[PDB]
Amino acid sequence: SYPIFTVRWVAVHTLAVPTIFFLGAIAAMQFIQR
Amino acid sequence: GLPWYRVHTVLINDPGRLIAAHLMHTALVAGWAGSMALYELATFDPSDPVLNPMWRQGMFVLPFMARLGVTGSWSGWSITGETGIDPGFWSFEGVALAHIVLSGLLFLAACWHWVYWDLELFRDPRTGEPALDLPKMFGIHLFLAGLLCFGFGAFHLTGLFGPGMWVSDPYGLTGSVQPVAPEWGPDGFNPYNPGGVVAHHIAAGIVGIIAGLFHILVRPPQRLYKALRMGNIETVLSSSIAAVFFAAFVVAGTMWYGSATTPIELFGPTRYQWDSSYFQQEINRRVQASLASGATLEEAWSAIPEKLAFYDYIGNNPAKGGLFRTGPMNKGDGIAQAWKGHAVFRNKEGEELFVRRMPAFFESFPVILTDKNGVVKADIPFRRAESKYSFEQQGVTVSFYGGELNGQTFTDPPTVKSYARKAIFGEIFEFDTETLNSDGIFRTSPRGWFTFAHAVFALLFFFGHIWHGARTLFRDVFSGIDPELSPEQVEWGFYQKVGDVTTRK
Amino acid sequence: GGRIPLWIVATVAGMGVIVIVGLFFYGAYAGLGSSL
Amino acid sequence: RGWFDILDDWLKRDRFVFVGWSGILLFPCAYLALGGWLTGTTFVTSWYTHGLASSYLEGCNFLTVAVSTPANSMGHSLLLLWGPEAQGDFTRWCQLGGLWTFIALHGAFGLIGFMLRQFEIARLVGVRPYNAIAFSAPIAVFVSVFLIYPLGQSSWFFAPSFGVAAIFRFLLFFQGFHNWTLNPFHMMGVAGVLGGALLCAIHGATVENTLFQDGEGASTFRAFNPTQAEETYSMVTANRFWSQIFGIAFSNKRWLHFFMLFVPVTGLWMSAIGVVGLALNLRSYDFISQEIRAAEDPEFETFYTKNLLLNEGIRAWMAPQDQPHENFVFPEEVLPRGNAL
Amino acid sequence: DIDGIREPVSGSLLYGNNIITGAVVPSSNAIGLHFYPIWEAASLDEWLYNGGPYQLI
Amino acid sequence: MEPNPNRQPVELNRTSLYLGLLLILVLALLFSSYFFN
Amino acid sequence: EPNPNRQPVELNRTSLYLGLLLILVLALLFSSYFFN
Amino acid sequence: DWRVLVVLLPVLLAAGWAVRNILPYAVKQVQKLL
Amino acid sequence: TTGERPFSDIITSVRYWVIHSITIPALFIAGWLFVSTGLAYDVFGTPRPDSYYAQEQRSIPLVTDRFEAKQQVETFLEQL
Amino acid sequence: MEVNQLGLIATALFVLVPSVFLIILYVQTESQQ
Amino acid sequence: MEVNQLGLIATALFVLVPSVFLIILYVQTESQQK
Amino acid sequence: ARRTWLGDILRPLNSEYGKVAPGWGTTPLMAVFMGLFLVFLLIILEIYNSTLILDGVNVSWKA
Amino acid sequence: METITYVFIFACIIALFFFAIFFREPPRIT
Amino acid sequence: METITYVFIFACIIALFFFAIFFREPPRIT
Amino acid sequence: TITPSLKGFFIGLLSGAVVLGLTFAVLIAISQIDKVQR
Ligand code: CLA
Ligand code: CLA
Ligand code: CLA
Ligand SMILES: CC1=C(/C=C/C(C)=C/C=C/C(C)=C/C=C/C=C(C)/C=C/C=C(C)/C=C/C2=C(C)CCCC2(C)C)C(C)(C)CCC1
Ligand SMILES: CC1=C(/C=C/C(C)=C/C=C/C(C)=C/C=C/C=C(C)/C=C/C=C(C)/C=C/C2=C(C)CCCC2(C)C)C(C)(C)CCC1
Ligand SMILES: CCCCCCCCCCCCO[C@@H]1O[C@H](CO)[C@@H](O[C@H]2O[C@H](CO)[C@@H](O)[C@H](O)[C@H]2O)[C@H](O)[C@H]1O
Ligand SMILES: CCCCCCCCCCCCO[C@@H]1O[C@H](CO)[C@@H](O[C@H]2O[C@H](CO)[C@@H](O)[C@H](O)[C@H]2O)[C@H](O)[C@H]1O
Ligand SMILES: CCCCCCCS[C@@H]1O[C@H](CO)[C@@H](O)[C@H](O)[C@H]1O
Ligand SMILES: CCCCCCCS[C@@H]1O[C@H](CO)[C@@H](O)[C@H](O)[C@H]1O
Ligand SMILES: CCCCCCCS[C@@H]1O[C@H](CO)[C@@H](O)[C@H](O)[C@H]1O
Ligand SMILES: [Ca+2]
Ligand SMILES: [Fe+2]
Ligand SMILES: [Mg+2]
Repeated sequence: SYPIFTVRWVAVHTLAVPTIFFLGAIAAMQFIQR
Repeated sequence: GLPWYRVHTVLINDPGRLIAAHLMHTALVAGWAGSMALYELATFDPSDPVLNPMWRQGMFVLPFMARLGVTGSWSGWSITGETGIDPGFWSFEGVALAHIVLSGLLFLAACWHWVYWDLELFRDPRTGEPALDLPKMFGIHLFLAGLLCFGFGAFHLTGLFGPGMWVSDPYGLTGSVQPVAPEWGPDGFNPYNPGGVVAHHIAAGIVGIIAGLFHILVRPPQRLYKALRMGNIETVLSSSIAAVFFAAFVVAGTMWYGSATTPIELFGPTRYQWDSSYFQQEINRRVQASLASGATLEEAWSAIPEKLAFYDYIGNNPAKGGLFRTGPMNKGDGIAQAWKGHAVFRNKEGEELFVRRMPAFFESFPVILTDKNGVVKADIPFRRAESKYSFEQQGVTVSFYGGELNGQTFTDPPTVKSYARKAIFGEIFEFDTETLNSDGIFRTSPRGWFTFAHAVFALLFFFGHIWHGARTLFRDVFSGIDPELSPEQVEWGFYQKVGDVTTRK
Repeated sequence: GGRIPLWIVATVAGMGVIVIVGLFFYGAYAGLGSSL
Repeated sequence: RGWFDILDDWLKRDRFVFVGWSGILLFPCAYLALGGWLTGTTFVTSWYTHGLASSYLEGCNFLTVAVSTPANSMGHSLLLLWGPEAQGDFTRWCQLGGLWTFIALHGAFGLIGFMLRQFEIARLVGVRPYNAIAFSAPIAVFVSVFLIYPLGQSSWFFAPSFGVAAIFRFLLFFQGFHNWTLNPFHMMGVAGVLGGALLCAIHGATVENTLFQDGEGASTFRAFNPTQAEETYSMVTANRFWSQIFGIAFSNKRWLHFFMLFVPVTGLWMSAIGVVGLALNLRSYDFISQEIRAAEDPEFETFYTKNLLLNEGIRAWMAPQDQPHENFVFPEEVLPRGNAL
Repeated sequence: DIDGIREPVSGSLLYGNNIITGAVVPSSNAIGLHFYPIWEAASLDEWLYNGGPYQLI
Repeated sequence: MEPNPNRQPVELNRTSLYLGLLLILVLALLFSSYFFN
Repeated sequence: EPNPNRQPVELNRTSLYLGLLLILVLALLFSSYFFN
Repeated sequence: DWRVLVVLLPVLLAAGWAVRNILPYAVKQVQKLL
Repeated sequence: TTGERPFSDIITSVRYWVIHSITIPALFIAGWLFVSTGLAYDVFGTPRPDSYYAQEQRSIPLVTDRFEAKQQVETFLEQL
Repeated sequence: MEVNQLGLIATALFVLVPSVFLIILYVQTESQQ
Repeated sequence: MEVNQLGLIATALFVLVPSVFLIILYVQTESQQK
Repeated sequence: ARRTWLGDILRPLNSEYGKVAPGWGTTPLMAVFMGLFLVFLLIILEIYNSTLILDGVNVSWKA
Repeated sequence: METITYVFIFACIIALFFFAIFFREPPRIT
Repeated sequence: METITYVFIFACIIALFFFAIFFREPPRIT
Repeated sequence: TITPSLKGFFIGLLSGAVVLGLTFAVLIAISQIDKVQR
């Protein structure tokens, strides 16, 4: 019966959540043309 | 035995010999001050505060004596160029002698405290062990520091009982020692308002007096006594070193940017005055006002003080030196003799052209001349075969207004080019390069050398703070960790709270 | 609890990284930053 | 116990990521500095401060993105978002270089927090805090290069910009303008870094090749137990090998490992001192005796005089675009060039 | 004459260098990758002018 | 004068001598060029 | 095997003071001629 | 700006589905501490 | 050994992937749209490819005034 | 070469002063019982 | 005064070399067992 | 140890080694003064930096 | 003078190598 | 530099006088 | 009077106090709920 929301959980998501968002942004950029 | 880097730890448990060592250190520092002032007096030329002031001559302690009111010599001169002044005892020479005598007295007291180290005063009456009550010592010393700080501001800086301090106009032309009233409004926190310096020492001194009395009368809380190890003299070394590197960074910063306590007639101009053409703008303002009042061009420029023109010259910029280019600025470009006057360049069409000045970043710089709109009009080419803007092709001449060369015009291209090369440094001066065998390479001023040493020392003292703070808080493990160190204290999961045996799961 | 084998997660996650980094290298040759 | 001690308990719980009192300073500042860098290099331009593109959004790649310094006209402004330059406007703040001071200052306090963490953890597990002490070298480098150096120069503009190619430009600027390779404090830095790398390699290789056979496997990693009392490699054999190969060898393991701290840490500290000098243009730029001889004797040439000619080219060819506030126009004819090139 | 253009570069202490500027200078560009031992030179003076010591070292 | 109980002998072993002389001599070999300038 | 001809060496404090006096006074005497 | 609602709605729809499948275990963890 | 659930446990469970098969793609698409709608340009003030220069201007809009730099960029932008 | 006239004394004392400091300490270590 | 430039190093070494010789001998005398 | 006239006069000033006030004592008051001092340093830094600009305070040689 | 100084320091270092190798404090297993 | 040298040696001699008198090896009857 | 940058100074000062205040209130609250067992 492990807890779910821990310090580790927060630390993981402060990094993981923006990373996926940014990777979607940079993916979109590969189709921008001047 | 003790390794070489620990020999001085024998003083940790010996208050009397620690005082002896501190006395000896104080004797050496005061002795350095006295010897340094004597060496500067044996080499300082006082005959020209306009073009050969102290900061051109590598003077380091002379500006500090002058800053607080010591401006005269027993031999009759003053640093503002006066003759036949009577300074009383407190000339540069008297200050030096006093420091030498102090050094000797401190040396003798050090001998006494080294021999008679075992004074009852240094023993805890209860245990008979060596003991210093550092919290109460702090209060005593802070109270004394507060009194002295207050007295310095209230009597010396005000001139109420003392000479005052060095103050000057915004262009460092008419500096002198003056009484200064405290500034109690928000402009007191302006680093360029000297009245804020007076207000600081009055207000901080009173605060130091009050805090001193507090620290004499109130014991530290047990929580703070234990956490900072107030029974351990090395805690005081740690935080004192911290305070000292803070102070050292501050004096490095105020030396480099300038303030009411780092005036340009004592330490030289700042690099930012070159960056912003501070003196050039004021020179140009005065010339234009003269012309507006009907002056000829020669009269307008002849009205510019040589001292003001000399500040508008990159050889006085403290950011033009070199780490191993030693000595006074005079050793580089020479001993300045006279302003040559303002060079005005023109092409064959008669348009006025302006030499692009050298930024401090550049050891060398090309010669490029523009019109008033920044359009390139002439230069000194490197490759010749496709030159279009050479002085020969453009018929460039130079005329001088003010100074030695006032009223003269040069048309010979090599001569015009030589003046243009000097114009990248700003206003043009004649130098004596023979007296010192000057080498023609720029050196920094006392402002630069002061800033370098104190930023470097400040950074090194950060390490000292880290080291002794570590020694204080980890004294129990200075020789190593516990041989029976419980593996459960370092492995995960045994204790809920790290390093707390009472939280075992 | 353990229903999805760790080796499949590693393989799929790894392939995802290759795809996204491959896309970034493709973009070095097309659109902005391509010098064209 | 009171609320402070209750708070102390929770801060120092043994968890996956230790927090501690130092974590209150470390984690926000580290996160903002890193987040600021990723945000800026992903989305933010340097057009208004440098005339440069610097983000993925504009077409840069990992090597050329940066969070660039503010314009030279900002001076040494803290460039606070609520300050007098941006006046609370987040978009303007980014265009003005506000992310540069954001990263530098949060990074500085983050580094303080990290070293406090090293002290705090060492104190809790009961070890001497040499790791924290060794970390003063990274801190001396960061503070001298990203804070003291620009503070001595005209503005933050001349600090390093936070990017791969931006840092390379910083190296080349220092060669051309400061002759930084000639500086004996940089040379000591090189010795400490290259000597550190050497000690790292040679110590690891020596341990791995004087191991005792403590198991039957041909892969030897499993034949170690952290709690074991015995040395896992033979110091005596290691000492004889190096004594016979090189002439000298370690014999004291405590000295060896202290020396491994000392060499790179001292090297970085020395390089920091040199950079403090370069903050004031107090360079080791020239050897005066060389210049006197070379000026009078046009057949005298050394590698020292050759490198200054390279420096003069760097300055002339890079300054107009690298220092746009200066509005340099250098007509072709003034550019220093050798034959043909 | 490192670059083979009769422009000899001084490397040694006795010829005006200090520890920082001094060097043993690479052999002449006129030699290229040719093997230039002492016995290929007409004299030690030629060998030195052309950067012979560099190849030997 | 009663003997001061805080005194301690001082040591420098041969290896520390060799290490110190190397540091000093190599520092001098490095900085001497800048002293001559 | 250890060399049996070794002996310790001594210089007492008075000899130190006497020697330093000799050296310093000789230097004070000869320095003018070294500077010339 | 519509573009903020278009960009935040994907992220907002994700935070709703994750609390929905963690609610039987988030309140369970919450009631244990208190 | 600190009491949190092991990561290998978490990322091999069905419930984790039920959640993150929604949340991870949703974040990715939100980041995509942040760019593709052009919103990233206006949040951070980054020039679009047609917005570095006016059609005939040959001068970079470098900021030259510390305290009116804000208005300077505004003027530089209205010139486009 | 026109070198700095103080370079020689600077280099000489830079070597000699700390070197003799170490030799003094080494020799009195050897002479201890 | 145009003094001999080697006068300084000559005097310095004249003082320091024999003085240091004596200091070495004195200190290693004091440190011998008593 | 050696008693002296001056030592006897100063003896009480070096007599309370290790004496403390109970618990946290004046720590809260100390923290207030530390906070005010931090704000003070922040004010003088931002004035020097031209981040904080006040009426009648011209941070230049021209004042 | 400079050349003599540079070669002197170098020669001292080489001498130091000789003593540090052949007249080292011998490693002893205790 | 010559004056500094002369005054330095003199000062060292005066310092030696001080140590030779007050820090002498004390004469002892055995 | 109160210049714009002094108003900005107050905004920054208040913003920092809020961030620190909220941070410690949250930590203190959490520490009181989830105490270590002794
Ligand atoms: C705060 C310290 C300080 C500062 C800022 C000054 C500033 C100045 N001095 Mg003064 N001086 C000082 C202390 C200082 N002095 C001391 C302590 C003495 C007694 C020695 C003197 C005696 C003195 C004399 C006799 C003269 C000066 C002169 C001057 C002027 C020129 C300085 C110069 O050329 O430096 C040059 C600086 C250097 C070459 C930098 C040296 C860097 C060192 C060598 C690096 C060492 C590194 C180390 C070995 C590495 C260790 C590594 C290890 C940890 C692993 C300048 C105004 C000159 C002047 O013009 O007088 C009118 C002059 O003639 N000073
Ligand atoms: C107020 C300043 C101050 C004081 C009183 C002390 C005092 C002490 N230090 Mg600390 N320290 C300081 C600042 C200070 N330190 C700074 C700024 C640093 C960074 C450089 C350090 C780094 C440091 C380390 C790494 C260690 C100490 C140690 C010690 C203890 C033994 C010192 C010793 O025996 O040296 C004996 C020194 C010699 C025999 C010769 C030193 C020669 C120097 C390096 C070259 C020339 C110095 C020159 C004369 C200095 C001029 C003054 C300068 C400020 C301009 C002693 C308590 C030691 C300790 O903790 O022991 C338990 C120790 O290991 N200190
Ligand atoms: C402990 C973590 C921490 C630390 C040390 C910093 C430090 C810093 N931040 Mg960062 N930040 C943090 C967390 C942190 N931040 C968090 C969690 C966020 C997200 C909200 C941010 C978002 C952020 C932004 C957007 C910016 C900063 C900026 C800064 C810099 C200027 C801050 C300042 O002037 O405050 C001043 C305030 C104080 C020092 C607080 C004083 C508290 C005292 C001790 C008590 C007094 C209270 C007072 C009486 C209240 C009265 C108000 C009333 C009179 C009006 C400084 C480097 C600025 C920057 O980097 O510019 C380049 C900037 O623009 N931070
Ligand atoms: C006894 C007596 C007396 C006398 C006295 C005297 C005479 C004194 C003197 C004193 C002195 C005369 C002193 C001096 C001092 C000095 C010093 C102390 C210095 C130091 C230095 C240093 C430390 C340096 C360092 C360095 C270098 C070298 C290089 C560069 C870097 C540096 C800076 C680091 C009388 C009569 C009063 C009476 C009473 C008794
Ligand atoms: C600034 C700012 C802020 C903040 C923000 C933040 C905090 C952010 C974060 C952000 C983030 C947090 C982001 C992230 C991102 C990430 C990414 C973008 C990544 C990528 C990666 C990659 C790409 C990878 C690569 C690689 C490597 C590295 C190695 C090998 C493998 C591979 C190749 C794959 C605030 C609001 C406070 C305020 C205002 C300002
Ligand atoms: C020009 C540059 C010169 C700079 C260097 C000059 C300073 C050198 C100072 C060295 C001082 C040595 O200090 C010396 O310490 C040793 C121990 O180490 C003491 O020796 C003492 O301890 C040992 C214990 O083993 C006993 O055997 C000995 O009988 C006892 O007197 C000496 O009484 C003391 O004279
Ligand atoms: C530029 C200046 C250079 C000047 C260099 C000066 C050279 C001076 C060399 C002095 C050598 C002294 O030599 C030293 O003698 C002492 C005794 O006196 C020896 O000491 C030996 O005798 C004593 C007493 O019996 C024992 O305590 C000791 O255990 C034993 O080893 C040392 O092992 C040796 O190192
Ligand atoms: C150790 C030698 C002491 C020499 C003392 C000479 C005193 S001289 C005396 O001193 C005063 C100083 O302020 C002057 O005001 C006064 O006019 C002056 O004549
Ligand atoms: C040959 C052209 C006219 C004379 C030179 C014009 C520049 S002016 C010249 O500059 C020298 C440094 O080079 C100074 O030393 C000297 O005092 C000054 O006369
Ligand atoms: C975060 C700064 C630390 C300042 C600590 C001051 C605590 S104040 C202190 O607090 C105790 C509970 O912790 C109480 O027992 C007591 O009533 C109170 O005086
Ligand atoms: Ca000459
Ligand atoms: Fe190891
Ligand atoms: Mg692309």
